[PDB]
Amino acid sequence: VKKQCFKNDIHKLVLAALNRFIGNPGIQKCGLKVISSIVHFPDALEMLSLEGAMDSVLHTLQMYPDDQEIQCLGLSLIGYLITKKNVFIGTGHLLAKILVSSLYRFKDVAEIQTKGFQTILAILKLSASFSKL
Amino acid sequence: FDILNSAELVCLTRRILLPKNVIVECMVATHHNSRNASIWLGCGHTDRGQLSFLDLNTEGYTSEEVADSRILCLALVHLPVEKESWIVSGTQSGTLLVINTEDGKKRHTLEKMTDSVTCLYCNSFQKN
Repeated sequence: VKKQCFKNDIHKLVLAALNRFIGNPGIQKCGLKVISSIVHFPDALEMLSLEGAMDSVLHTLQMYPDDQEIQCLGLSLIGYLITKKNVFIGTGHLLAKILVSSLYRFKDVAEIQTKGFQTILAILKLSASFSKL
Repeated sequence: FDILNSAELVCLTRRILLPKNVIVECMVATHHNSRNASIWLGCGHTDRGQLSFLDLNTEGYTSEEVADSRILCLALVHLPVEKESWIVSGTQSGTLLVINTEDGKKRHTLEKMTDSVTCLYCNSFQKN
């Protein structure tokens, strides 16, 4: 059933819906939740990386600094869909900027900090140069 | 007058627009100074390396997908013996493809390096 759903181009449709429509934050929360459910599917990673979902997630985090649920879902997601290509040859400055900004703005929220630090550890597992950034 | 009062307008000889939505990362020039003025481009708009050929005198763009990972850098090697010309590619996976500048069916890989090949600069000291 999951393979059939994936073959139905669910990822492309949901990414287009949440990327083309940057307003109406409710659809953004729904899209982040749907992607979060998508990622742990058996074949999710390769198509998600090919479609370029990571840029959409980063843009969503940029346009919604103050919302809590969007930030939590995005910070949990970023570590999930991060690949070596996204931090290729040591380049990952928008990643560090967004992660530090999100963690600093919400310092007391335990869940946001936990997700952000798990994401940061996952990123550091790939490339050690990121720490410098 | 202010638009015409510029050196950018005098010394910008040609301007070529590539096909829609292509991300080319590296370029080299087919420069034997007498063979064929043209450009080799390494596309990166997809995670499967494409080598494209740009004929300058006709603005002809012909792409070809040959690499599993995106091409990072390109280099042109010219061996004077037998008038040999080749072009070598460097892929993100680590491979190193070599295809003839003239012949199109001379694909042959080389040692698969540990990681990505970020430079392929070629020069002679004597020996190339």
